[PDB]
Amino acid sequence: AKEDNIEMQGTVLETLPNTMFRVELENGHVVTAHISGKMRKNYIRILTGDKVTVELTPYDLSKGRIVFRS
Amino acid sequence: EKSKSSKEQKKKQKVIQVKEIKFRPGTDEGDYQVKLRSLIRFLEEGDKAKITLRFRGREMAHQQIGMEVLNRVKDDLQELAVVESFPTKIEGRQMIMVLAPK
RNA sequence: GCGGGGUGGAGCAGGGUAGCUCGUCGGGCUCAUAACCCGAAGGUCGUCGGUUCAAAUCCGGCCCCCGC
RNA sequence: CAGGGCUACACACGUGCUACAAUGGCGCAUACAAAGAGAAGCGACCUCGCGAGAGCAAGCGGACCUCAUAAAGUGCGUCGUAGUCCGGAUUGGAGUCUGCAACUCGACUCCAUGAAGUCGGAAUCGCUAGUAAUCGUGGAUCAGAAUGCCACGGUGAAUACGU
RNA sequence: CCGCAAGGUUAAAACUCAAAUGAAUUGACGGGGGCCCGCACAAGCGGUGGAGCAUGUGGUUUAAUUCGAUGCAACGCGAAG
RNA sequence: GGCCCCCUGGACGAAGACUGACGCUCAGGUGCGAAAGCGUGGGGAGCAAACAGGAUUAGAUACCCUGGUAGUCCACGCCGUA
RNA sequence: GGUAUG
Ligand SMILES: NC(=O)OC[C@@H](O)C[C@H](NC(=O)[C@H]1NCCC[C@H]1O)C(=O)N[C@@H](Cc1c[nH]cn1)C(=O)N[C@H](C(=O)O)[C@H](O)c1c[nH]c(Cl)n1
Ligand SMILES: [K+]
Ligand SMILES: [K+]
Ligand SMILES: [K+]
Ligand SMILES: [K+]
Ligand SMILES: [Mg+2]
Ligand SMILES: [Mg+2]
Ligand SMILES: [Mg+2]
Ligand SMILES: [Mg+2]
Ligand SMILES: [Mg+2]
Ligand SMILES: [Mg+2]
Repeated sequence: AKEDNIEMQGTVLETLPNTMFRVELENGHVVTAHISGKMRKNYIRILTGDKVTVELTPYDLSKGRIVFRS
Repeated sequence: EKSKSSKEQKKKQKVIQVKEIKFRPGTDEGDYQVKLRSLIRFLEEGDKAKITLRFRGREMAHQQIGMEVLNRVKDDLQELAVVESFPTKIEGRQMIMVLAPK
């Protein structure tokens, strides 16, 4: 019933305070992503250079949620 | 004998020690500049510098981030320094460039 | 042009009689990491000989190489 | 379902076993245990084989029969400090047995081979007495396959001022 | 306003937070103090760490090297084959 | 915070005698006010910010060591805070 | 006896 997200791969270009990250996506746009709750709870660390899946919203293409780290 | 004194005057020859600034893969501009300053001093005051980068846990998987830091130091300390050693492999978790007074 | 020196990867000690520092790898210690601790591998020592009982050593050549 | 893998091997570590010898190895002779298992099982004597074993075949559901000579010991002989008459890894050849089947991947025997190892850096483990140490013995799993595990005796110490 | 100066004195607000704070209670912790115990140390005796081999694990390899156990309290552990 | 002298403020007790509410508090005001600090001039043994050298360390702009300037002392003025 | 850091 909720509106759908846009999943997209990207590389973490820098880490920011409190589990915030710059992530350059496939399309080349740099979004300020934040960690998912599930990844926070399960303690999956994210680092500069890590390849991440990012859920984006059409409401804002400068922001995302990192849902997976590969 | 006060002979000794001869050494005291001999000992007014000199001595170089190597001083070790440890960088980490993601140190920030502020602290880079602090540590960069430390090295300028070290070097200008006639000393060597074992610059070490020290990957920690998974960071060892993006060694190329590290190498860029070292390469930035080399490129800043350019007119003050020559680069005795650079590293290529990441023995242990370290990368231990040694710079010397130009 | 004139010199210095070429010594484990690193650089530096060392008339015969090759270490030391840091790499390099592994181990120990710790709940863990750095620190700390132990072990091993790395040279034949610029090269070429002469010459010395001795060749890093002595003496020269040469390769030099940068300083200049 | 068959075949393969769990047995891989530049390498790092845990727990073991066997050593480096003479307080020993080898030869010959000769003392002293405890505890346990057994029916498609334990299998004697006897015959054969260098031996692993094979054949024949009693007995025993066991304080009866069988596994089943304890070994270290003691005595005498030899070796004489050597990489050895130490060590027994590895490899070749030849076998035995279990199992439809031992190529990958068994155990054991025979002949040959005879590696590293000469008491182990930093560091680190166990133990206060029938203990540690050392010496054999048995059992469970199990067709076969222990240096592991679980039990059993033999010989049998040292040291503890102290916190 | 005061001061040569250093500064002092008088003294807000936007904003942001849902706390900040006091005393005491129970723990835990201290390179605080005091009293004890255990082969904890010390005293010993024998080992491990070196060697070869057995065995488990990591790693690496592989078509697969089945899964599980991971400081003490995984690693001759589940697996007594 | 040695001892001595000179000058000087307060407190307290004993008995009285005396004055007769003359009291209490106090915005503003005025003065005093550790140490550091400031100005001017002296002084300077010891100590010691800064600083210099020696160590330590991953680093050591520290703690530690050897030195050491302002200052600490005096006069006068300022500062007016703990 | 004193080193830091999660
Ligand atoms: N430097 C760095 O980055 O790290 C090193 C530092 O951690 C060493 C450590 N230092 C200390 O405690 C300081 N305590 C204060 C006096 C000075 C110093 O001593 C220390 O271990 N000290 C030792 C002496 C020492 C210095 N370097 C190597 N060893 C020491 O004995 N410290 C004493 C203690 O820990 O009780 C004590 O502080 C002391 C006595 N005398 C001195 Cl100096 N220090
Ligand atoms: K003001
Ligand atoms: K407010
Ligand atoms: K009044
Ligand atoms: K002074
Ligand atoms: Mg009053
Ligand atoms: Mg003053
Ligand atoms: Mg003055
Ligand atoms: Mg002083
Ligand atoms: Mg001082
Ligand atoms: Mg105040």
